[PDB]
Amino acid sequence: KESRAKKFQRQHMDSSSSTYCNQMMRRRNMTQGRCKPVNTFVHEPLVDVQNVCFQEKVTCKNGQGNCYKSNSSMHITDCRLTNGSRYPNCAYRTSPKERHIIVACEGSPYVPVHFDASVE
Amino acid sequence: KESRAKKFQRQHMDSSSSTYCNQMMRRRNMTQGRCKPVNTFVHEPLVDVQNVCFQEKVTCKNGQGNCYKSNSSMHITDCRLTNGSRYPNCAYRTSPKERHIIVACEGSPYVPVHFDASVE
Ligand code: NA
Repeated sequence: KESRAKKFQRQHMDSSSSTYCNQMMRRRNMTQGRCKPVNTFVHEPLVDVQNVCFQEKVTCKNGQGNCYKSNSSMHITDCRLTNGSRYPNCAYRTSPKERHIIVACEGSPYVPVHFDASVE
Repeated sequence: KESRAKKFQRQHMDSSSSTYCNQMMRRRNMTQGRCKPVNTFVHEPLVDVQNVCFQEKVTCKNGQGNCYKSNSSMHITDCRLTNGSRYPNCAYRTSPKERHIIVACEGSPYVPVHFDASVE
């Protein structure tokens, strides 16, 4: 009753991750008052990301503040607003990647406070 | 009232991926009667995976049938059962990766029917 092809779908396909940005940009309030054009989410334990503040210091994109690059590449997702989107209708392409992340850190305790960029 | 650090958490952290395999292995029935020890899920449009049947032919892992390797590397997730797990409680480590996928295809229409392996 279950075809080989359907069973391959059931066992190895999950294209639904495509829905992730639309869901999360909204849930996390980056579509209040404006559609945030780009955003990156990091899928790692908080602690691991926090530790980056004590890894390789580098120059922030704009030359301002103190930035740090992850020793390891990390799982992230880039969300990009579609060209067609107009507030209050915010749709996003979801792009999973493995990349080193660059964060800006400050304060006491010294912790991440901006996502600067990612890198191959 | 929202600290810069909390805002970074809200805008760029999502550590919840670590439970993906536990959820999906269950939802897709690979924890009925047994804990399936390993499994891979592909996060790409179905169509893009189907098109692999028309990309580079290669030898299947066990030398049997017709297998094909993706031109591009694709977003996937490997699930590995933990050594401690015992049916009916199946816990999995979730490992996102970018890899070329190798599928076996057959039939008319010619479509994927087994996940053979992945490759760097
Ligand atoms: Na699809």
